[PDB]
Amino acid sequence: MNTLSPRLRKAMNTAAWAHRHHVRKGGGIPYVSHLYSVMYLLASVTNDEDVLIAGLLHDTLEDVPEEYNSAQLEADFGPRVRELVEELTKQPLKSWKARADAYLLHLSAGASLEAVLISTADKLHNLMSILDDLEIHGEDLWQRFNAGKEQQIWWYSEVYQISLQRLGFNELNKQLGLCVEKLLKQSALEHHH
Amino acid sequence: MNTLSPRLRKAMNTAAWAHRHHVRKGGGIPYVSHLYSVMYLLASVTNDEDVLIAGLLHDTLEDVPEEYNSAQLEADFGPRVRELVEELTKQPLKSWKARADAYLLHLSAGASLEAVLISTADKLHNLMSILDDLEIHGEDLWQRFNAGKEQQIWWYSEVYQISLQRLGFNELNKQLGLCVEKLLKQS
Ligand SMILES: [Mg+2]
Ligand SMILES: [Mg+2]
Repeated sequence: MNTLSPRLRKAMNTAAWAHRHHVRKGGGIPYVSHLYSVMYLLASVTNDEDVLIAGLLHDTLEDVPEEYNSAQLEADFGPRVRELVEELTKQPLKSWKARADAYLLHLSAGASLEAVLISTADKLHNLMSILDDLEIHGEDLWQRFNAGKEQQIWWYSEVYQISLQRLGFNELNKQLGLCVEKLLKQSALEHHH
Repeated sequence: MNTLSPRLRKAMNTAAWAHRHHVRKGGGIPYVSHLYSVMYLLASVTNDEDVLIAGLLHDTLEDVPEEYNSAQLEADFGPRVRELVEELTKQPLKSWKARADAYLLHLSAGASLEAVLISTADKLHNLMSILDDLEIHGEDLWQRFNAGKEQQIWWYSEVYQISLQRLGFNELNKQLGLCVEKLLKQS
């Protein structure tokens, strides 16, 4: 497990700071809970501090660029961390499915193995959170999201297949696959009613 | 290394929410950065989920009890996690040295080994943060705290020695000792 170095402490502080008034969609839980969960998941599978730092700051440029920009990111953590975070950026397309399609194509060919790993921890924590919220809110939960039940099932299963083809059976892929099969039992439970 | 279970995810969310308007002394960094750092340090030394959960929520009752109280804590995470967090309660004394003295006496005899471990991760992250700020701001930083340089050196070295006598050597103890020697070389 990586030690909490001054550079890793600085990244924890920066992620909490940049996302200080950022809250997760659907509730009042501060967004940093997701960023540290992603870092914690990555810590179990990598010893590369740049990967833990890019996991902490992967959403800064897309969600809070007014608080923390790419020049700030590079001056604080170097160009490899900036490159890592910038590989996960979306194509500026109107359509959700056109953005998802391009991200998936990049993940299968183009994205580095480190960017695929960060993306796997990110999607795994997002699916873990959806599963938690399904137990609380049921089938009514899909309203707070930009893509419905069948689009979500497609998204997570495609991310899982691509992640498994690129990285193999690591701890994040063993867990993401388990989550995908749980999401399918929840769609089965919805239809069973 | 513990898996991110639904109960551990709930504790991460609860710690971030309860401390959403809580900031670390001296700046604008949200306090959850410290709570998460303490949990991360504990994860390297324990597989007891109650200890990781008490590390995440150790400051809720003392710093933000209006957001999260002991009944909420027990209903969400059980009475063992509540007991763990309540062992790390600092007595309400007007003197800093009277508050420190009582905490140290409890840590050496009374506190459970799990509470001693949480306290070690907490003090280690606090000293890591002070050392980081000393490299940035220099000697003028000693004015910022409620206890001066010599009182801080006493505090961290006493916590380190008590922690060693109770737990033996562990990764947290070791790192805390390294931090205490850094604090001394800069004096
Ligand atoms: Mg994310
Ligand atoms: Mg503390």
